Amino acid sequence: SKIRIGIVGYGNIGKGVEKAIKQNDDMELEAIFTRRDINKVDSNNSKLVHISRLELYKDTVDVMILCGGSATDLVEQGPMIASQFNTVDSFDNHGRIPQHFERMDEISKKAGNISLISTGWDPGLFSLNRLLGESILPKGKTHTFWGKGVSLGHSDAIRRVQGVKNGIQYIIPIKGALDKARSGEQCDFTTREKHEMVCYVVPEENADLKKIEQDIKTMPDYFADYNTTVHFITEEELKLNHAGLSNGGFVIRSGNTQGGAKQVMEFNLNLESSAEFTSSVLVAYSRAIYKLSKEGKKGAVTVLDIPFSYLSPKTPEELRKELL
Amino acid sequence: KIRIGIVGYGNIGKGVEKAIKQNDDMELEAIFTRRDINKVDSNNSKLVHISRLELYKDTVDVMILCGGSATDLVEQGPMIASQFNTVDSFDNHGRIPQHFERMDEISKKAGNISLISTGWDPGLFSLNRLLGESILPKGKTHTFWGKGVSLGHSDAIRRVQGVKNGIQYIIPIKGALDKARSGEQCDFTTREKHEMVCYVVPEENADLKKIEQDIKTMPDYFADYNTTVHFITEEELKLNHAGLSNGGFVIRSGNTQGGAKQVMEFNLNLESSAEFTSSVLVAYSRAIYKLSKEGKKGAVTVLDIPFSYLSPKTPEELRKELL
Ligand SMILES: N[C@H](CCC[C@H](N)C(=O)O)C(=O)O
Repeated sequence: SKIRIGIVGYGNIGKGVEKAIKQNDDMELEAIFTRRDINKVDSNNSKLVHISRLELYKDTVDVMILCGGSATDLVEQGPMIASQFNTVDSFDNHGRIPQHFERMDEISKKAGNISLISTGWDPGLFSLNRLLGESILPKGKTHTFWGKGVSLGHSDAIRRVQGVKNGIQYIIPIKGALDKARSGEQCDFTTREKHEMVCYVVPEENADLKKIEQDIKTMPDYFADYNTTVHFITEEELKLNHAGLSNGGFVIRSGNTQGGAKQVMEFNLNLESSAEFTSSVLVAYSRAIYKLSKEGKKGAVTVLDIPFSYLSPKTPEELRKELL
Repeated sequence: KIRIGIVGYGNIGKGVEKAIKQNDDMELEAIFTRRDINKVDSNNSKLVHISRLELYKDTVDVMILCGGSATDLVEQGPMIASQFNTVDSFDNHGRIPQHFERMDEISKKAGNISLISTGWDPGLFSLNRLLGESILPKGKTHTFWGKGVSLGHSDAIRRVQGVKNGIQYIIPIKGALDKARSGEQCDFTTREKHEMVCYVVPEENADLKKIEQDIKTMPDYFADYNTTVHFITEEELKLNHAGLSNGGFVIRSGNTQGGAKQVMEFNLNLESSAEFTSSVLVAYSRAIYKLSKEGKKGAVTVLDIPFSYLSPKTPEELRKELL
C-alpha cells in the first residue's frame, strides 16, 4: 500500500518531483504526463504518458502534483485536473491567490476532491513562518527577504540593453538590513535597504562598458530602485558560474513583549537547487493531501490549514516520542 | 471574548498576564495562586486562591498552566483538565508520552481538550524538527539552545553537596553551528555542540570548593560537556545573573536526489525567554478555544494544530495577506 503519485509537466519541477519520490518509501510514481510527443522521447521512460490520456488514470492516481511545465496551463489546467483528481500545486502569484483559491475550491468540492494550492517555499514555508511570527508576537514587524537568486524577468531585461551579448541578474538580501532586523530594534525598511541587485554581463565586441552599466542601473521598474552592481565576464564564465539554480531567503519577526523586551524569530533557507527543494515540499504535502482526502476532506486548502503531523509518514506516537 | 484563567503566577504566569493584553480577542478572568489562603501577596482582585478554581466552571474557556515544574504538572495537569480545557508547557521530553496519555484520558472523559508541551522547546522547535524531517527526508537535524539558563541544571547543581545557590548556562559552540549551516551533514557529540558555564554561591561552611565540582562529573547534566565553574556571592548572582535571555537553533541539513545541498533553519533570540513562552501559550490558547468549539476532545500537541488556528484573522484575510 503506497501513495500513488502522478506528475503533470516534466520540466525542472516535474523532474525534481520524480527524484523526490525516490526518497519517500511510502510513495510510488504512477505516471508523468507531458504534452511532448511520447514517440519522440521514450523507450525506457515507462512512466511517461501523453497528457491526452490523463482522464484514463482517475482510478490509479491518489494525488496529482501539478508541475505545469512552462506553457500556459500553468494557471488554467489545474482547474481541469482538480475536477478529476486531488491536486497539489505551487501557484506562486501572490496577488492572484485569492482568485485561484475560489476557482479551485468550487471545482474540487463539486468533484468531491481536495486541492492544495500555493505550496513550496514561497508561497509555502515562508507563508507559514510569516503567520507563525505575527501569531506568536502580535506586536512587532515581519520581514521577508529573498536570498541570492535569479529573477528571470531581470535577466531578460539585461539582454535588451545595447552592447549586451548575454547576462544574468541576482537579487540579494543586504546584510545590514538582515542584521538590523535580527537585532531587537524594529523598523520599516525601504526598498533600497532590503535588497541589492548584482548582474553579470557578457558584452558584445566594443559595446561601451560604462554605458551598459548605467543603462542597467537606471533601468526603470527593474533596477532603478535598487543599488545595482554590474560585473563584466566572458561567455565561458557565464555558463560555468551562473547556472542560476540556487536560491534562498529569510522570514524574520522582530517583536516586543509587553514591557519592551526584544523577541526575534527567524526562518531561512539556503537552497543549492531551488527547483528540487520546491519539488521536495510538493511531495511532502502530497502525503498530507492523501491523508486528508482519505478522511473525507473536500475543497481547496493551503499550507496554513494543514498540521505538520500530516507531512510525516511516522505515527503520532512516534513523533511525540522522537521529536516533541 | 476568549476567557483565560492563569494557573500559577511565577515568571511564565506574569508573562501570560502581559501577553493577554497584546491580544484584543482575549480577557483574563483570574490568576490562580497556591499562596496561602489566609493572606496572599496582596489579595487584590486579579489574584485568586487555587481553592476557588472550581467556582470558575463555565466562566473560563482555557486554563493556561504556568506551573513551571513538570513533576507538579503530572498531577495538577489531570486535575485541571477534568474541569477545563488546558494548555501547558510540560517540558520533560522523556516523559511527554506518559503526560499525553494521562491528559488524553482525563480530557476525553470530561469532554475537554488539553494541549500539552507547547512553548519554544517543546513547541516551536518541535514543529521545525518535524518540518525539516518531512521536507528533507534524507539529511540530519541539529538542535542548539542559545546562550541561556537550563533551569533543571540549575536545580541539579543546587543539589550538589555544599551548594547554597547557583545558576548554569548552556552555550552553543560557533564551530558546530557553522558546520551545521554548511550543509555538509555530520554527527556531533554532545561536547561538540554546547559548553556549560556555572556560577555557584558556595554554602561555604568552609565546604570543599574542589569537591563542589561534582557538577562536572555529574552524569547526564554535565560531564558530557566542557563545563566551567565560577564561585561567587549571592550578591553577585542576584545582580549579574538574571538568566532571562535565551534562544536556540533548529537546523536541517539535507540533500535532494543527486547531491544538491539544501539547508533549513529556524532560530530564536529572546531577551525574555519566559515572556516568549508566555506569548506562545497565549497564541495556542486561541487555537484550543477554536478546536474546543468544534467539538474536539482529548490531548493534542503543536504537531496536530494548523497554523491558521493561532490567528484571530479570517482564513481569507490570511490568504490575501500572508500566503
Ligand atoms: N529533546 C527532544 C528533541 C531532541 C532534538 C535533538 N536530538 C537534536 O535534534 O539535536 C527529544 O529528545 O525528543
